[PDB]
Amino acid sequence: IQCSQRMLSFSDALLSIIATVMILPVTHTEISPEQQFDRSVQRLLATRIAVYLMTFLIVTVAWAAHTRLFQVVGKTDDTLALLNLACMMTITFLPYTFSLMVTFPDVPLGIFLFCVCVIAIGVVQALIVGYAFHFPHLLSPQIQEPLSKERVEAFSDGVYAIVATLLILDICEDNVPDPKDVKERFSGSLVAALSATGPRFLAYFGSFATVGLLWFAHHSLFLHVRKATRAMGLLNTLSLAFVGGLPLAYQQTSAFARQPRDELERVRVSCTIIFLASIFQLAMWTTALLHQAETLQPSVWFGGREHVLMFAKLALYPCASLLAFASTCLLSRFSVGIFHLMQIAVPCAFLLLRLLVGLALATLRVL
Amino acid sequence: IQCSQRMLSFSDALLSIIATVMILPVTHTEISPEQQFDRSVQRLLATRIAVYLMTFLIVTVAWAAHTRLFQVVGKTDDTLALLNLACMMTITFLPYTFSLMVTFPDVPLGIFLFCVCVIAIGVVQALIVGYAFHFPHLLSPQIQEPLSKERVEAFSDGVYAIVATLLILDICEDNVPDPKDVKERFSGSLVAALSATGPRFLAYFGSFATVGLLWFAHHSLFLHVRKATRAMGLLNTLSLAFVGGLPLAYQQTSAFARQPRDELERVRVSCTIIFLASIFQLAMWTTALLHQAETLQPSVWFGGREHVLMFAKLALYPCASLLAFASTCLLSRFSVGIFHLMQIAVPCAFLLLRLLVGLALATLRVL
Ligand SMILES: [K+]
Ligand SMILES: [K+]
Ligand SMILES: [K+]
Ligand SMILES: [K+]
Ligand SMILES: [K+]
Ligand SMILES: [K+]
Ligand SMILES: [K+]
Ligand SMILES: [K+]
Repeated sequence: IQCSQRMLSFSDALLSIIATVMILPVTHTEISPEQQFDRSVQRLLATRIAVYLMTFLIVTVAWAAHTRLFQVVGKTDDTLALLNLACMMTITFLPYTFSLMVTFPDVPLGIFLFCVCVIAIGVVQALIVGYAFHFPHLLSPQIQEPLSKERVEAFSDGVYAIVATLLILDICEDNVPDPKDVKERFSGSLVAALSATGPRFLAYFGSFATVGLLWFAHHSLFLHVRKATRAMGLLNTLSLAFVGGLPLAYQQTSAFARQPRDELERVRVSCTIIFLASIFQLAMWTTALLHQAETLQPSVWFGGREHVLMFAKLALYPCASLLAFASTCLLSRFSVGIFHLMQIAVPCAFLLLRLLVGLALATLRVL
Repeated sequence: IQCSQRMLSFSDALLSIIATVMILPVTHTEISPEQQFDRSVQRLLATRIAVYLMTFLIVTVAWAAHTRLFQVVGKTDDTLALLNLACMMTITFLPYTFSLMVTFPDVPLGIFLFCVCVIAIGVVQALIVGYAFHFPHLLSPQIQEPLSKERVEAFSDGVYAIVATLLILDICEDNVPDPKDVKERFSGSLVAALSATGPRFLAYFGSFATVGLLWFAHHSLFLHVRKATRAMGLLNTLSLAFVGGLPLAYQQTSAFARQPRDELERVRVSCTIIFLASIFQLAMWTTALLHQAETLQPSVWFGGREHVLMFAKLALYPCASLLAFASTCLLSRFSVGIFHLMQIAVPCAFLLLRLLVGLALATLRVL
């Protein structure tokens, strides 16, 4: 009989990979230069987005069920590890089957495959439960609503890492100049061929910075969380789902724009995605504040030392996104520059957040 | 001031993603149907393999340094988390710069970029050290050879998950039938279009099973490890590097073969990769046995309860690979069938390993 922590961490990593499988088609969608094709291209992209959102949810539900199952099976053994591997393997087919079901609505085989995968997941989990109850010493002591904060943190960390490294993975695969290309299409200059790839690196820069800072806020919040809840888990799931869309937004804000309005609308979309990703972290914090006695450490309670700093940390990005979005409507001519200035400023504000909070508190105290 | 466990887990996940970036070009290499191109294609593939092996090592070294740095910085704070994010960002560019250096040997800019990335990593880590020494309370208590088993386990888990899900990621991106294709090239049968994708799913099946069982052996070993060492870390790095090549081997053993000798040689390669991945886990165990008093729990000491079972668990796959490799030379006509029978048997042996070990021990006792 063994401790289950490493096995559950491995399962969380696998589930995080599977939950994000359908983002690659979205980011690998090519921004066509011909605007006349837009109507078609958009129709594809939106669909690819919708599927991504559904899959991430469905897998999340499975993950949640897993998190509950092994709250009832505390200690693991060899048989349970092998069975959990089987369960992970079954879960890995959910995205493909759902994608096939949506791609072939009128073919009854797609729904059959998806339902059979769901049934197989259920069967393996029931086998795990039966095995653990046949050997009672593998059950949790209380067996012989809250979600395990451990699993939430691990799953979120995996999702954040994948989303932060998506664009660098794509660059490392696709954008190493061909030695022959550097000759004819760049007159032998590796400098020029690399410079012709600047926009993609700027996109990776922006995406990694934003995802890392959102992870930083999430990490700061869950460092103070005594107990996670189902509502908090749902809000975290929504936040991660919208975090997945940040690399796309940053790709679109570095591409070439024939018309300024395209730049403006891409900025709008980017700010909207950032706001959606961050407002649900803030909602997580606010919902936890409803039951701070049970969910939060005293430090972040109302009147605590770290309450205001935590609120500022979790409300920074939403406020910045809202300000940029409002500028796009009221200060259009400067909106793109404001967006870039925000991309530079927000990391600096996170760096100097404590001093800024103290300064604001003192200023309001004297005022 | 904060506990550093979640930040280090996040860093391990990022580093595991970066260490495996250069495997995607290897697995995305297309098995050409024209044998006359082989000489060229092989030359590419081997090169893509070599780079993958170098990058995985270089990143590993960085990871190792990281693991040491935060053995000296025990507790973290906001500034250190942001600095660690900067360090991760710097590390993410090592694969691209090394690939560019190897792709353009005669251009001095590639070596310059790679060296500058290394220098930037060093600079950020020195900044972390200086900050932690300016605030002594962030240092480890012993500051105010062994590698952290925590980091080794997390890094290995991430690598294993990525390698296990590579092929399903590729399938989910590429191999959902086009609705138009199902019409003309398959006469409207979704069943037939899915069946024409069977080999890839068999490859994923095989790869996931093998990677999961290797992870199972690694997990069983490190459940009994009191202290990890530098030599053990090097052997684990080698094992993970050769684990990365299993999806390729399983792709090659499901592709079409005009000549039986191609099948035989692909089987040889697959068995060799499995043997290389597993023999280093066994070497890890054997090296730990040199200092069991310091590195291992009593259960797995010589004469302990779990010594023989652990040895069998870590020597199963190497023995099976060796047997299949020998069959390919002595029982060529049956070698492919023996390979498939082994792919079925090894999971069953892991499932019934305890009973088989007991049976063998009793049989030798009576004999
Ligand atoms: K973890
Ligand atoms: K992960
Ligand atoms: K990926
Ligand atoms: K971990
Ligand atoms: K991982
Ligand atoms: K991962
Ligand atoms: K990954
Ligand atoms: K990947």
